[PDB]
Amino acid sequence: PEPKPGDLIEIFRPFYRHWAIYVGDGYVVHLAPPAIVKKELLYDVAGSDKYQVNNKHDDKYSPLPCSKIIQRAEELVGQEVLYKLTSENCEHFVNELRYGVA
Repeated sequence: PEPKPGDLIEIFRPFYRHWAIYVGDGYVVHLAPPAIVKKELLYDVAGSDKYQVNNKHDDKYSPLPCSKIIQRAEELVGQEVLYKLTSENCEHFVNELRYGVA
């Protein structure tokens, strides 16, 4: 089914996981290569790969208000991130947006 705005998206690319954050209307915000923060269609980001909503830490952490998640995510679009791209970094990025820093 369709993700809700603010949902973390776990993308099962062959031999590595990619993370994105759903921001609504078919769009995810995520770290990609030219690292740049991008707003793209989930359809394009997923591609032919399997993916799932994984609001992993909702059991133990409060997600931020969803309006804050989307606002913040979309604020960063266009910005380079000084750290490189691994699943852990992409995951920490989408986690920072959903839950805050901590």
